[PDB]
Amino acid sequence: KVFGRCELAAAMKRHGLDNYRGYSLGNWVCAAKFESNFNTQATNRNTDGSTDYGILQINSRWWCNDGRTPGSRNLCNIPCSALLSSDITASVNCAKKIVSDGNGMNAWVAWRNRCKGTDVQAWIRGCRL
Ligand SMILES: [Cl-]
Ligand SMILES: [Cl-]
Ligand SMILES: [Cl-]
Ligand code: NA
Repeated sequence: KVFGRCELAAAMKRHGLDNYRGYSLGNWVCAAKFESNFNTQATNRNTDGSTDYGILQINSRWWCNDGRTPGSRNLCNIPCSALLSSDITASVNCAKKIVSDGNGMNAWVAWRNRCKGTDVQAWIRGCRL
């Protein structure tokens, strides 16, 4: 599923991401835009052989099991395919674990390089929340 901007903002707010660990909603929408272009089915392979999955591009090196990343962890206790669903619940619940691990949203390279320090509230402007 490719979400609209405000559709995704509303879904993330319903799932408790607004101000989660101090990150306002616009941060999460900005991160999803640049990680996946709002596409739940996005996948991208990393140099080390791991793969990033879904709207927030969560990495099989640490967070999910895809059966093909030897020596990796599965800290969210889910198959990586669950992160491609049109229902964002699994991605949001796993993202909550990632952001709480000590590095905040710096875990998402696109957030650090394209959202951090910008006017992220612009990403939720006009949306009915
Ligand atoms: Cl915001
Ligand atoms: Cl594996
Ligand atoms: Cl933080
Ligand atoms: Na894994």
